[PDB]
Amino acid sequence: TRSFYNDGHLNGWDYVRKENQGTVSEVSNVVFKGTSALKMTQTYTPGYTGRYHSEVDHNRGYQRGEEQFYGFAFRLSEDWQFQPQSYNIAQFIANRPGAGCGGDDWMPSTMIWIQNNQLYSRYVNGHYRQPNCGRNIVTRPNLATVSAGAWHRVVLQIKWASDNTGYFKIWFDGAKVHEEYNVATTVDDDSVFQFRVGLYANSWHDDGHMTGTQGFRQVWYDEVAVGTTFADVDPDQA
Ligand SMILES: [Ca+2]
Repeated sequence: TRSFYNDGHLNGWDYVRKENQGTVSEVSNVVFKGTSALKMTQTYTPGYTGRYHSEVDHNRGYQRGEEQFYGFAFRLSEDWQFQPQSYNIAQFIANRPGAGCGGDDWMPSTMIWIQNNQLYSRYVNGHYRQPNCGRNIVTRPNLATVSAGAWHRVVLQIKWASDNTGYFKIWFDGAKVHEEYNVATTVDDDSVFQFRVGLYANSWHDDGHMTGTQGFRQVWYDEVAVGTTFADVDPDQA
C-alpha cells in the first residue's frame, strides 16, 4: 500500500526549496504521466558561497527498522552537458540536532546522483554521533547509463537497518540494476529521514567552481511514490 503519491504537482509536498536562483514549478509540456510534472532548475552564480538545492520534501522518508519501496520518474534536459561533477537528483536526509559530528547536524544518508553519464547511489552506516563520529559511506557507481532528454524511472527497495540485516536494491527503466543483501543501510539511531527529490548541484559548492559551460541546469520529475510493494511505487504501472 502507498503511503505517499505525487503526480507531478506542488500540492502534497511538505516543503519546496528553491535556493539562490533555483526554481521549482509545475509544467504541462514535459510530462511523464497525466498532464503535469515538476521542473527543477539551478543556475551557477560566481561569487556565491552557499548551496544550490531545488527540491521538494516528503518529510516521512524512513525510520530504521522498516522496509520501504520508493519510485520516481526523472528527465534531464535534452541538451544536458554531461560533466564529471555530481548533480544530485534525490536524497534521504535527517536533521539530528546534538549529534555533534561534522559541520552541522543534517546528515544525508542514501543519495542518488548523476556523475558523467552514470547514475550513482550510496548508503551510509555507522554511528555518526558523539563521542564516536565513526561512519562509513558505501558508494555504488555506474548503476546505469543515463540518456538525456528521456524520462527514466527509478525504483528503490530498501530495508533500513544498522545491522548487517538490511538490503539495498535499485531498478532503472524497468530492469534490476543493483541488489545487495545483509548490509547495514542506515546509522544506528531512530531519526526520521526526509525523502527529497530535486536538482541539488552539490559539486558547484563542494568543489568551489563549476566544470563546463552549462550553468543553467534543468531536471523534470513526476510520478513519485512511497509504499510497501514494487507495484505501489513503479512509475511504469498503475
Ligand atoms: Ca504527472
